[PDB]
Amino acid sequence: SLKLIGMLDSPYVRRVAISLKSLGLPFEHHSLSVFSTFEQFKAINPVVKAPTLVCEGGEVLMDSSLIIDYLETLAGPQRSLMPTALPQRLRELRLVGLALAACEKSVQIVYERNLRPAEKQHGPWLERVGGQLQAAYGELEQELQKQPLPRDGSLGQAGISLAVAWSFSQMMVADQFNPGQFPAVRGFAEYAEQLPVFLATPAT
Amino acid sequence: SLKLIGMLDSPYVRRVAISLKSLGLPFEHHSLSVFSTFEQFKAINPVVKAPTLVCEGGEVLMDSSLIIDYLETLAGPQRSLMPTALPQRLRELRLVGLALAACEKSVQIVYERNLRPAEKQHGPWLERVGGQLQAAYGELEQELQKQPLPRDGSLGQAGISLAVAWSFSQMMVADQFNPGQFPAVRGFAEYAEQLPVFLATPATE
Ligand SMILES: [Cl-]
Ligand SMILES: [Cl-]
Ligand SMILES: [Cl-]
Repeated sequence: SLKLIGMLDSPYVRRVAISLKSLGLPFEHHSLSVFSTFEQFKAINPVVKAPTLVCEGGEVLMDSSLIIDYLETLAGPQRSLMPTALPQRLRELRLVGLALAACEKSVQIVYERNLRPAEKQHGPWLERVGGQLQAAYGELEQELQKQPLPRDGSLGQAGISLAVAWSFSQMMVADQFNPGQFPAVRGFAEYAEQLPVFLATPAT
Repeated sequence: SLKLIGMLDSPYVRRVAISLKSLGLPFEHHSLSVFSTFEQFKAINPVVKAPTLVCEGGEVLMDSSLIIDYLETLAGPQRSLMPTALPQRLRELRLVGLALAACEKSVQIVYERNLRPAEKQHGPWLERVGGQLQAAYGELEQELQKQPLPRDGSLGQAGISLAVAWSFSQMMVADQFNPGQFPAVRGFAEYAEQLPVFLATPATE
């Protein structure tokens, strides 16, 4: 009776949900916000971090990457969303890392703009993170141009993470981009969003 | 050959360094800051995140957990720092998660205090993170009280990450702790810091 705790509008929560489904692991989804339902969340995990995974035996896990590591173990080698071959796995880890970096910077911009008064915003911080955000997608765009991702309907962790990251960035920090930027990244993300597993796991 | 970019006073860089040594993988260390030497770091990894691992072929990786995943694969199954059986691996992942959570919150308090003018610091944000930080170590404490970590000379990822986290928190956010808090966590960390691999990888020079 796996249980995923968190809102799907969080890229970290969403990547775990889509990975769970792609891995073929049934679960219960509890949409609880770490902001609007702080106590209910704390009652499940006192650190109040989303996503939180409650295992069958009740063990509580956090950090999307560690949770997925667990799920990969639970699903077995054949179901893996990661390549096992070293060079291919290396490329996959770089793509996921860039996607997670994009998520991190996007969330940082959101937190800076929404968890403190406008008076307290720090221009230098926003500038720094915004540049890092642009860099993360730029690096991803370059990787995708070198070796496009398959569009056979199947998904790997890089594909899941990149698509979730892009959609999240466009929903929350769209002002950081010009319409035509990162065409390959946007292209894969919009293709992915039309896949059954993405349609069944809406961000909102 | 393998290069680790980043300063060891970062718990994320340090956990990778100790993991590298623990896996028996040789590497070169470039202690480069992401602040004063921002441009130098950007030339290596434009996203400018520490740690950054430059692979023997030149590929660039970031995020300590992903880097360690690559390293475990590179090292081989014989050298893993993680248990493979489900129950044991589950516990290990829970421990690593709590330690990473402590690192995250500790770093958030440091950034709120050190990267912005005093006038721009927001008390409610600090109060929130501070509570989460106390919660993380509280959970770790209960876990260790229930089932102590082995003290036999070798290390797992939970041990490495827990110790690196505790020491970092004491080094940069000491005001958040009283002497009597989290004795089991403090105890293992203090034990771990005296192990050869931790002594050979100091948080500061
Ligand atoms: Cl997470
Ligand atoms: Cl592509
Ligand atoms: Cl990291």
